[PDB]
Amino acid sequence: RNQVRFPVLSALPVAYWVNGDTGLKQTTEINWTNKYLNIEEIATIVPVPDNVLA
Amino acid sequence: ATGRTTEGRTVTVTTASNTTITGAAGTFVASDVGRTITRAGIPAGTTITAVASGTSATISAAATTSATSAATLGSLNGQSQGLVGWSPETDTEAGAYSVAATNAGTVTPDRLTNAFTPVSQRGR
Repeated sequence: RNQVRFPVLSALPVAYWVNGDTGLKQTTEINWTNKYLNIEEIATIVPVPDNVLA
Repeated sequence: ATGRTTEGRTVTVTTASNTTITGAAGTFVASDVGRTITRAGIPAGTTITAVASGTSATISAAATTSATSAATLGSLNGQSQGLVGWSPETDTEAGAYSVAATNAGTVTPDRLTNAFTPVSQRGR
């Protein structure tokens, strides 16, 4: 068909230290997005006189 | 090395002729509220009703005289603290572990602050 979609990764998690053995922990979330391929067309046309073909 | 305890202690304290008591540095601490206090110039059954600093506190009745003297602070049954014995943590450093204190960035009494110091045991 005229177009097709690829999903792709777009951001990454990270990690942390905490302040001593009792410090408050921290948050992260991963993400994705899209990329596309799409279609186009080539043509040519060739004329000739009917007598030449005979 | 001083920590917390339920058992009583003796202290030197100054009376104003009202509900106010004062004394030297470290004579009072936050856990003392609800203890009995027995001194000359103090009416019978008097208790610590509030504490305001290491040097000052409030009592349930007016002192009858203004003077400085030795005085006795009573023991208590261990309802107003979880502990019945003694613990190495004092009242202030025992407070350090809350979420609010953790946000304020206050160091615990045992956060090893330098790369080359040893960990060490406390004693009485």
